[PDB]
Amino acid sequence: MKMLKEKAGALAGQIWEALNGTEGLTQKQIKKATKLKADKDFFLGLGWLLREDKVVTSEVEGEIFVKLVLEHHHHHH
Amino acid sequence: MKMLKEKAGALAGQIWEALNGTEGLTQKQIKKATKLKADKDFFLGLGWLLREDKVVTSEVEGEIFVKLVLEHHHHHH
Repeated sequence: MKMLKEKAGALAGQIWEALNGTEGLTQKQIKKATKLKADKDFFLGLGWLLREDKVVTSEVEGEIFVKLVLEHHHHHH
Repeated sequence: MKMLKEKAGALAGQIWEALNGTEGLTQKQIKKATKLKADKDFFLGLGWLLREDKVVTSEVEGEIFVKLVLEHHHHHH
């Protein structure tokens, strides 16, 4: 009994570590720094960063822009 | 105010409703029942179901299958 949750938790680690040491990256720069072959793995890992409130997500020019929670943001997009 | 986390939480209601009263549905069966145009949005809703463990995940023939965590009617594979 091996869940897709355990997978999503391993994805969460490497995505968090890509956003660790920087002030913020978009979907292309995150998958670049994580070595993610597909965006499919980005969505599961990112959702796990949202559950623990480690990151904040918003749209910039059609890209999913994500970064670690340092300060509050009203960027409604 | 309106973040990409906020729409992930919003979709989690209708993704759950597609699984409500069923033995579980696939990604396409839920996407049809919820009226989602892009599958990219489904992963953010499903990810919110995984964060609170209110569902169980599986894979049927290379496609995403998910069910509510309530009980186990395990017939066939």
